[PDB]
Amino acid sequence: AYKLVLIRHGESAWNLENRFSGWYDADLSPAGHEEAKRGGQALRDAGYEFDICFTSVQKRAIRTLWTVLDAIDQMWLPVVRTWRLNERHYGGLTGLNKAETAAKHGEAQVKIWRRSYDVPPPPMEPDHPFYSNISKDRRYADLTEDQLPSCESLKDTIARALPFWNEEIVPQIKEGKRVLIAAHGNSLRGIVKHLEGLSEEAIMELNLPTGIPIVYELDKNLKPIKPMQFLGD
Amino acid sequence: AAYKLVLIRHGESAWNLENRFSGWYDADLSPAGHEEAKRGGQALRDAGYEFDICFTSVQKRAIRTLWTVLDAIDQMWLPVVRTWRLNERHYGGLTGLNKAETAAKHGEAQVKIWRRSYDVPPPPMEPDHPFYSNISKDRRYADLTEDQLPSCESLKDTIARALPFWNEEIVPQIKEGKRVLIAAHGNSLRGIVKHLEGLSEEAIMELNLPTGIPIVYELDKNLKPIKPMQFLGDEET
Ligand SMILES: O=C(O)c1c(O)cc(-c2ccc(Cl)cc2)cc1NS(=O)(=O)c1ccc(-c2ccccc2)cc1
Ligand SMILES: [Cl-]
Repeated sequence: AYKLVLIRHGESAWNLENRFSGWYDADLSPAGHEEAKRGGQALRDAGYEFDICFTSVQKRAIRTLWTVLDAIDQMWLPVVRTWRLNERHYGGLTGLNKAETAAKHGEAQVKIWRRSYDVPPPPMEPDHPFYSNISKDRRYADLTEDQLPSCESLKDTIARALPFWNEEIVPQIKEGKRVLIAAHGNSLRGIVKHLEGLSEEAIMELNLPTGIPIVYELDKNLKPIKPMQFLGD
Repeated sequence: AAYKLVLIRHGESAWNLENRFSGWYDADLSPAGHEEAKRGGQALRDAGYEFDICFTSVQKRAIRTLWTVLDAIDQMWLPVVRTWRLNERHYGGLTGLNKAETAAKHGEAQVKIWRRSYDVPPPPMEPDHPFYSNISKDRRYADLTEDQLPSCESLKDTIARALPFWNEEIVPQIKEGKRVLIAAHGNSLRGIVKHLEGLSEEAIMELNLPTGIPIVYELDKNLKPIKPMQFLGDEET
């Protein structure tokens, strides 16, 4: 019986989590930091212990993981950062609010995007204020032309998340290490989907809470032995 | 030059405030030590430094210094490797005692010997020591061979267990082109500085590295310093 914990970062700055933050490396707001502190406290109260930590390369996630580790006094744990856990890449929508998206592209198209699993938003073009910021960012310089996305469908995000899960995270769990994952809504979606074998429509319907420990209890083949349980009051 | 290496030594801890012996006790920074790290990182920033990998102990005063630096420079994404081999020197049974308690229990002679010596360890930390479970039983050294877990350390011991990590794990990455940043402790950094500079036991013991100040090394292809360490920061500091 293995124990796996997910945490999803809370609010980022400038209201960006309602502006398709995506691959833009927004920091937490003071609120989102607070949220992460609460998740840490929860974990501390419950006496949890971990042996390895996995996170994305985006600082809203990393800073949540740091807050948690501090709260529970395991700042000495090994930490592995992978872009494969990055937030979904929203391409040209990244930065816009709901109204600006509708203005730019129309409510029919937005609805189609909001409802599709396989259909990407329009790519981030050079005239986008985040194009160089993200695509020429030092931290992705090792990614081949095909790996570095200009935009992703939920299918795409999950596709590039799972290979890291399988190849890195699964081995450690099998070796009995107690994993903690701090990441973002859509990458955690992909993990959960492969876990609970959910349908496309089902996963699009799932919306994981922020800054809250999500506890999974697993059997010897990594299937959950019961539904996901949360942590707090 | 070919390569660039940067070290940083963490600053004031909670127990420095109490002037207790920390060693492998996992004390946090004081507010002032944290602020120090913020200044170290603001310096690194102003200079424009970039890194590819970072190294540090498994003691939170190093780790938090590292974190603070990475925040100030906007490289929180970097890979980070933690190792006990970078830990502060283990002070054995002196752990938790302050200057007064050390002197009262051991006398001027003994403490002077321990201070001015390179390979005389302090007393072992025995199982009845108030911090023995706290440290020796801490689950973070579980993968340690019985011969690796010190009860106490000379400065020699400390360097002896530090240098294996340097040689085997940091050197490769430097020669790979990876700009390294090391966040650790006075004595482990002493070991690294000693190797880099070929210093005598005398000179190394006389050397006292500043806290929270980036220490830069410019290195040729053989990891030989090409000039004396530099301190980063505004003119005064
Ligand atoms: O320079 C000094 O360190 C010193 C000294 O040489 C002599 C006296 C002294 C005067 C009067 C009386 Cl009655 C008793 C002792 C006090 C001193 N300072 S100390 O803070 O206590 C201290 C002593 C030893 C270590 C030490 C331990 C283990 C490994 C390495 C270093 C660290 C701090
Ligand atoms: Cl880290």
